[PDB]
Amino acid sequence: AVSKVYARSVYDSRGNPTVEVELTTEKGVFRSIVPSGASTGVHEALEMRDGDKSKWMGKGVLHAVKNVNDVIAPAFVKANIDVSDQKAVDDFLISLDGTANKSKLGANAILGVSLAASRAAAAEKNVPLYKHLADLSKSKTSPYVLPVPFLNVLNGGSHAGGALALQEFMIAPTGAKTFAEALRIGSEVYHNLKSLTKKRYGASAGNVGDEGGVAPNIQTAEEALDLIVDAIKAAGHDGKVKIGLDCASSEFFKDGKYDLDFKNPNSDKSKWLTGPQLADLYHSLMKRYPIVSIEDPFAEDDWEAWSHFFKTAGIQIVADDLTVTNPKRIATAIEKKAADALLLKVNQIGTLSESIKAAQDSFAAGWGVMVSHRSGETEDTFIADLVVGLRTGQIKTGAPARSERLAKLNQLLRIEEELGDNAVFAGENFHHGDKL
Amino acid sequence: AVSKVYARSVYDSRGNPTVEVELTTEKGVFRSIVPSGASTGVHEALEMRDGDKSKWMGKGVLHAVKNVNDVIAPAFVKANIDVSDQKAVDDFLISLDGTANKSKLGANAILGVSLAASRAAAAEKNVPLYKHLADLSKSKTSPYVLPVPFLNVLNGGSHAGGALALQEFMIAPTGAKTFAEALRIGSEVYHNLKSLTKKRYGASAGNVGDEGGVAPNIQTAEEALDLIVDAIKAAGHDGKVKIGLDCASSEFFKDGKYDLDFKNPNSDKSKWLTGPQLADLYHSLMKRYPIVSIEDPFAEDDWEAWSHFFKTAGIQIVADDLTVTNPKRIATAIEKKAADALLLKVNQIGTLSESIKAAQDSFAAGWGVMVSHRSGETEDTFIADLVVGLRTGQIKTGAPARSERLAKLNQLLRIEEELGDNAVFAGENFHHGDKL
Ligand SMILES: [Mn+2]
Ligand SMILES: [Mn+2]
Ligand SMILES: [Mn+2]
Ligand SMILES: [Mn+2]
Repeated sequence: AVSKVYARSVYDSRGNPTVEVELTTEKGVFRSIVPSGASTGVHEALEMRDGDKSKWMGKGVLHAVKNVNDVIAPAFVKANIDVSDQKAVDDFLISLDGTANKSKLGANAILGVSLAASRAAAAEKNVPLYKHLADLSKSKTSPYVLPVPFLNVLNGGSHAGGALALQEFMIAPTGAKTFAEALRIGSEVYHNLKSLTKKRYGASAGNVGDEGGVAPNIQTAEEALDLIVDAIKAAGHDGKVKIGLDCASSEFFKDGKYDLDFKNPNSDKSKWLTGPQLADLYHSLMKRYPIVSIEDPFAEDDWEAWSHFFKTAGIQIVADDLTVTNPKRIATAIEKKAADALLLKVNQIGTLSESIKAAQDSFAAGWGVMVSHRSGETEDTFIADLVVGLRTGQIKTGAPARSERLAKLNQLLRIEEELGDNAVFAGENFHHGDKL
Repeated sequence: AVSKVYARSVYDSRGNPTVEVELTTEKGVFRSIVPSGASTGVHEALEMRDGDKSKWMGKGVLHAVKNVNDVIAPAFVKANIDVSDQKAVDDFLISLDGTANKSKLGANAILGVSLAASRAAAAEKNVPLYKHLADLSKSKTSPYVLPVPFLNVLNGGSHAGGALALQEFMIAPTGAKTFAEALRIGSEVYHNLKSLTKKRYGASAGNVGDEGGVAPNIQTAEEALDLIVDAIKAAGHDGKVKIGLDCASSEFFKDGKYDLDFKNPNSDKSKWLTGPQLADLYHSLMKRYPIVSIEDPFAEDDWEAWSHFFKTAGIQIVADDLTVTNPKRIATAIEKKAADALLLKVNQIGTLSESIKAAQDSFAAGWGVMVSHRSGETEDTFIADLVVGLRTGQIKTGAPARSERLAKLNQLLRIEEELGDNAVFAGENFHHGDKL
């Protein structure tokens, strides 16, 4: 029986405020901290920030904390909602807000109460959290699937200062036989990556971006993929570790063309490339490197380049800014056959039922779901139980560095050991880990 | 009644393995993750690592996890120790090890069980953790003291690539009236610091070191302190925020001289300085900047430079590598009047009673105690309850970035709000927050 929903302001991996909600019931206090940070797409639940420039640079969430305390709680206490019924909870929160992108109370005020309730529901059913989330989404639980972690090792977009235009370079130990082995293989690769990084670029290049990867002054994509294969080669794991790229292409789409060299801004124009010319640079890279996932190859509204590259891509194609975890953008994405995996960011839709709901429609269309983090994360490991309950087989939770990252890798370590014989590692079936 | 002490290997802020111990009692499972990373001094409890170069670069702690599971637990279960009696616990762990620097079972195997037991003791007494730790050390609890956080904002030692030889540049909002205000003031300063950092040095300079600060290619100390006062000036908080330096001078002591320019290594020698010449460069800096704490001004065994600078320093002088949280090095440090504050790192002595014990002898000599983090931290917030139970008034827990950092700032937010009127903020009495 919820007796108190309360909220406070706390900080995120970037020293920026975020909302922390603790919900009380006859079994204790359950908490949740809302992730934050953006690259962000236009059709997503909206986050409420103070805007006062003389306090936290205008990013406090004091308001968002007021909506929780002042609006949601007294209302939520009086409803007498069964937290076990997550839809009841979320429908209640949506009802109270009444906008389509949650701009009334704020997607941060809403999410925090929506996730705290799922923890409380599990406390109460007496099953570990990943087990409830498995109940809520109706996933096989025979056995559970531990995911391949796509680890960010190197960054290059608006996030690094050389000419490199692709944003994230990720490694995936799909070759491993257990989660624990994938994580170990993954950090030996990373650690080597840093050493080579500091010899070649200088000690300055060893510093890390927000997600834990390094951001050396690299000039070409090839130049970056080569540093990662040397890093995989030196760690002694050639053939067991794969790559994944997040090109964040919306970033360099201009005039119907893609500028592989922005950051100028003496923008050479004639080297700019059409969907199809870029489609030829990705096939190049695909043949020379062990690339198995490409996230956002084309821009958020460039549907025909998506549909035309996917007809022959033969690899996993992820949509992040093209679908903004919006079930209405997912569905077009699906009728146009524009990709085959969705990046799910629960705070992009703002509620747990709506999240679980998107993965489900992505699954029924033959798609995969890479559960993912945000730029500004917290010590909350909610997404570890979530890639385990949805049984997706793959998770992007940063590099094996900065603990807002490792707080989730560590939780997958504990779940794996906990499940004993009841867990299989996705491995190479990362794509459809749900169908295993 | 402890019924099971068990351990597993988990990862640390740096992607390097560390020991996680969970202890069971009639009230649940209590856990602790051991911090790690070094700069490290010679007379301290020793950490046990595998040494196998084909696994985690030779840094696993599989062994350390075996000593816990295989040696400590079956022994610890059979003893039937009252966890409320922390000395009984720790004396038991010391007894089982029998070396002076814990090299028998490993200071990581020992610490993790020693801290998990204090959580369990508090569960059982039914008081929040900081309240127990206050019981164990006998500190006034009328009211409690929230600490001034020394935040790392800029790094320059073996940790950055320019000529700068001092290691840590820290800001301290002592001017604030609450903890929450100090943390906010602290992140607005930091965030400005990053902006100026990226204009002046390039986007590459915005990447962060291990503790969350930035490491720009800076050349002089002055050059660095000026960037921090411009950062304090722009954030709108001149006069409320102070500085602190960690010179890690052991790093550049060579032939009885200090090389302010190592990193050469065409080491100009003649510019090298004696204790007293360096004592004159710190007084310089002290008059031009709002410096209020200097950590390790001279090297770990250079006692006469310490004693001679402290007779006229007039600011807080912290010993980290000179005392290695060793009560026997503290005491000499005290008879020689070499400093006045101790950096306490619980894993440097390896047990909670021995830690609490060192702060106590530092306190009785008129000293202050800056409770501190390690280079490789985890999502464990144990040190937040500890600066609150010892009532020291000051804590070094990294910059307001990377959540292994913010996991502890966030916990001080929650304790502060929890204590209501029962907490005062150290502010400007950070030095002797214990005597307030
Ligand atoms: Mn983001
Ligand atoms: Mn993306
Ligand atoms: Mn260290
Ligand atoms: Mn130091």
